[PDB]
Amino acid sequence: GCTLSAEDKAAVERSKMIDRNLREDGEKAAREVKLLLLGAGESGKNTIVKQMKGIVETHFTFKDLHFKMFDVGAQRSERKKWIHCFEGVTAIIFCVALSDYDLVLAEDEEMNRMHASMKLFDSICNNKWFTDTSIILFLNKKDLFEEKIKKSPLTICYPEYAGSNTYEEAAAYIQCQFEDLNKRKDTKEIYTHFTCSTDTKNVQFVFDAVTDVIIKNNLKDCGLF
Amino acid sequence: TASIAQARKLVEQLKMEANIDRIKVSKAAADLMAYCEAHAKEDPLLTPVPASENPFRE
Amino acid sequence: FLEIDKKNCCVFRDDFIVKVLPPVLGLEFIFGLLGNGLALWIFCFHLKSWKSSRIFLFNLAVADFLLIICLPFLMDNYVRRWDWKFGDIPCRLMLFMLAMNRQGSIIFLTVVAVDRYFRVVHPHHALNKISNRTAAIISCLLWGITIGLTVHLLKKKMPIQNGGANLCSSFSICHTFQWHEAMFLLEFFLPLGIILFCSARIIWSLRQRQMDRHAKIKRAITFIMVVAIVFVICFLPSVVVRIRIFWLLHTSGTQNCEVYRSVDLAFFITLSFTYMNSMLDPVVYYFSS
Amino acid sequence: VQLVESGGGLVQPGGSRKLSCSASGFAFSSFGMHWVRQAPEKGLEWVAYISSGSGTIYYADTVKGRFTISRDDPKNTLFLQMTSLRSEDTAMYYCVRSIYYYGSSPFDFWGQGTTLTVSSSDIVMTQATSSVPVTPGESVSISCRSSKSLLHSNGNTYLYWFLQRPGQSPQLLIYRMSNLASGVPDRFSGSGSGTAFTLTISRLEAEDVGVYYCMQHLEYPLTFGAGTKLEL
Amino acid sequence: GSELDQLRQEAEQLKNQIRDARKACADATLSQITNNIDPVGRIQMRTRRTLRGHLAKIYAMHWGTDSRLLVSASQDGKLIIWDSYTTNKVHAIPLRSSWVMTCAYAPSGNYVACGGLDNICSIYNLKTREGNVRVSRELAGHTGYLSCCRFLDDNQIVTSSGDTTCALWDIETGQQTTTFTGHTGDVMSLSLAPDTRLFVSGACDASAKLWDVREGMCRQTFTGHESDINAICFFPNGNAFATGSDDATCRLFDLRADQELMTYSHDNIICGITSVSFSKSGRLLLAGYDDFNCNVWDALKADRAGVLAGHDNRVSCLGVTDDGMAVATGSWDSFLKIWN
Ligand SMILES: CC(C)(Cc1nc(-c2ccc(O)cn2)no1)C(=O)NC1=C(C(=O)O)CCCC1
Repeated sequence: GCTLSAEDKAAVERSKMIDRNLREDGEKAAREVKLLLLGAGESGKNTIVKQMKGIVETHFTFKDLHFKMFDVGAQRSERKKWIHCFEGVTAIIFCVALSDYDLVLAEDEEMNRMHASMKLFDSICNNKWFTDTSIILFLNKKDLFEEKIKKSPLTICYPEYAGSNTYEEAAAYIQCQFEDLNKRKDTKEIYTHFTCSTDTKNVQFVFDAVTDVIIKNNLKDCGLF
Repeated sequence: TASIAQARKLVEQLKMEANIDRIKVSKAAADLMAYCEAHAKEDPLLTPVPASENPFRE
Repeated sequence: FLEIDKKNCCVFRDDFIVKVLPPVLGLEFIFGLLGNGLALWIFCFHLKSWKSSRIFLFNLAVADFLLIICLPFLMDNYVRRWDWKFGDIPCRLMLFMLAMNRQGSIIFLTVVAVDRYFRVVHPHHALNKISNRTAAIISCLLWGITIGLTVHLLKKKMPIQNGGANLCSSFSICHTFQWHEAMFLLEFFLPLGIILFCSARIIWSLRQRQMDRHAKIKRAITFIMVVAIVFVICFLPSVVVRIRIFWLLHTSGTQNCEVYRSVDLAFFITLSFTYMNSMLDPVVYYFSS
Repeated sequence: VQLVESGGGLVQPGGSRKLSCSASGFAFSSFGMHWVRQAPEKGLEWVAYISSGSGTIYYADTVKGRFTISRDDPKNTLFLQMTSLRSEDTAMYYCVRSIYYYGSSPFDFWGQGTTLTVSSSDIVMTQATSSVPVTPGESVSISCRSSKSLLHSNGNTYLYWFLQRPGQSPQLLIYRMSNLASGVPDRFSGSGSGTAFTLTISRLEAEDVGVYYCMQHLEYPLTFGAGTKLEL
Repeated sequence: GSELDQLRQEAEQLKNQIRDARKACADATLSQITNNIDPVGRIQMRTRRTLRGHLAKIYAMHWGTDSRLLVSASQDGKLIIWDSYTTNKVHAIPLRSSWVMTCAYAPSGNYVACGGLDNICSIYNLKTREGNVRVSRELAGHTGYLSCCRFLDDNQIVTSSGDTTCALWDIETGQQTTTFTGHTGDVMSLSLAPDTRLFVSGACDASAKLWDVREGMCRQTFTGHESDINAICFFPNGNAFATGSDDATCRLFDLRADQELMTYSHDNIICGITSVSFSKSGRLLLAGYDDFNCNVWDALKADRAGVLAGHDNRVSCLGVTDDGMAVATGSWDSFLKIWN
């Protein structure tokens, strides 16, 4: 104070105003929810994105809460070098359309799309940067699945399965074989939901899941945990 | 012929990275060491600059 | 037994105080001192988090570590049968450190509950993201009320000397309304209501949303009932006895104080349950969570 | 960039008047503002300072409690308010912008100011010479002095040189007694030491004639010298 | 068929020939020559300044030319220009894409460059007339994430991307005048020579390449690391460079005799390197590991001479001044620190 010229004091003042603007900016960034979106391709990722409304971004609001979706479909790069940038997100949203077992991807006629989706979900679910991160599993395009299943039992992709080939037992079995992939079971929860392309709920579901995650985080902040 | 053309481009690059001169390792080590010795006075962090001439003094 | 302070009082310095109270209080001293000292050591050097809820808990520890070091002089007061041989200056310090570090245990015990009522029933509320600079403004603006209510017991010639040798005490039977008895009644009746309301809604909201299936979300509900069970045990006895004191004092006057001989023996027992609370809080709140 | 200033005129000695400059073409809300006053056929004198964020305010010792500066960032407009006007308040007023950070160049743009007429310790800087005759094509030198050392301990030397060509407003020429402002040729230079300094010009040109001024900025108040004219 | 087989074979014995030719030029080792000189003592350096104000992870910092200013980049969405002496805040610049991986400071002091995970490189103008910092250029054209950027002069810039390509750009022109192709894996870093004539780049295929700005050609290819390459930089003399990798190892490569010079690794370290930098005389090498702390090794003897242990998370960026006055470290705990 006593050693500073008349020009140094103005510089200190400028630095202080910059400090206050940084602090005010960084607080509004903590009233928004981060959701990272993944899928196996045309697994209904695009259709859920159009349902809710380089690296792609999306923003939406619903009952006074701000959600951000970070779509990384087109990056096509080595995923291990850019995945930790999302280490602190709220949730992951993973899309797979459940009528896509008979129709195989162009890459292979034998290895089906369901096996690739299983590989993707298994690889994401045990990532070292997501040990405390919840996952919302959407299962898409359900109406077509009965038409595809009645022509051939699930034995094509589920040969070790036995069932009368109704929608309920088939879809339920698919969901089981999906949620059994988790390896945490104590610091992670998986929320599964069956839906068609069109919907009137895919938005409430994510609201509920993130409300649960937030309340648990709060109770952990208490130490009541 | 596209595959053999790509192999042709790769072997061209191989041709033109085998047309360079080589020196010894001892000479390069000596050069590095000599440059290090000759500048052992203008660097504050190596030879601790006395606290009377440093603008980061606490 | 009658005696004359500024008022008409009938203290009963009697026996059986001398043979039980000091051994009771020694263990409470050596355990409360230890527990709150370790809690303070944890929060001073080994807690880098420093978020808004661990600074509403450090203050509880500093408030109920102070009403522990206040004990040994009381053991020496009781051992030698009500002789206050430490002069006038400590008869302000000690009678201020008792009446301040007890209300300040209750106050910081009753914020660590309203804090959770919001972290569960009303989450995403702005109050859940207050800074730890706007919280150590009300963790210092709350010591203000305690001090500003316990000052007017420093400006008195407190050591009362008569035929009885130097009682240092302001709890005594009388007939004049001392509004520092209402500050006993209120200080127990309001925090209990708040704590019960908060814990009730916490538990009833944490199952209407069906979170009531996870293994480690039950230990929290049990630990929310544990703290509220040890708040009636430690305090209600000494309260109801004092309602009985006023009941007798209104049914009959301060004429033949023989009546009170038994009940005043009870108070200085039921008061020792209040010193209990300061030595099992570093567990129910600090390690067992 | 421009600072169009208005508010002047003729005033009875007992009265109030306001002077407002409107800033267009830059980020006005990051710039400390000053008022600097010049008297008819005399030198000039500093008036007042208001910084970025309305934190620090400074007045000249002769204007204390009778002038009032004010700022408006939502519309980029700055005012000065006067209530007591003795006969020695007839002058013109130039509002200057400046910005302070490491490497900045304060007193960079100057504006045009307005003319107000009225019905009829401190460091000292003096320019002994009043006019140096010269013909184009050779060196010219002007010298200024201070009452003490202006080299602050941090390393700077808050001495400024700046020019007023006949019939217009000033513009910075040298800031911190060694550095050359943006937009002026390398014909100019400035040297000095301790308390004695010299502005210098190598090649004279028909645009180089003017009245030259020195200022210090070490502490408050800001103090000028006299006006050193050049003639062809 | 036969043509494909014979051409792949020919590529193979040419690779064998190049390997044999770099083996045939070695007759000594660096350590044998250098073990005699007296070692520098314990490098006791204390935090003389602590810059705080970022609210998230920090990835990039770059020193100014005068050795008094510097710039830094974090996920908050901010670039910051600092005053190292008075700990003031000179400039604070917003960004459009929060996901940034690199920034650089112009050798004159008029511009800065930022980019990452968006396939763009943005150029901002510091010394403007208007008083603010504004975006001057949006270089576009890569198909991966941008990993590094460096200014050549006030008009030329060189970028490396995750789509396995490097490129040279002309800021006024707005288009690539040279593309450098040949990396299999993603390219993660690059460094410019002292005289701006050649630059090295290191990639995810455990190799680095030397490039000719004028010729746009891969003159040398360097191998030897077991895993990815995270950071690279030249020696100040301009005839060597230092590589930091993801297998808990640092390495030195020569240019004239393109071999392995020295390896810096300790068994107690099993984590990854994020940055390297050199001393004013090139006697000390600073490496930022993600075991939360920085290491100061002898860039000449492959020993350990000091530790900078003042950070509580991953050490991402690191830098040294043009005169040697200080070093600066950033980290994922959002704190910058100056050591003297
Ligand atoms: C001073 C006190 C506590 C009675 C008292 N306290 C207040 C008061 C009023 C308002 C308020 O907010 C807080 N305190 N008014 O009277 C008292 O006689 N205490 C005694 C003991 C004890 O309390 O442990 C041990 C044995 C000797 C008697």
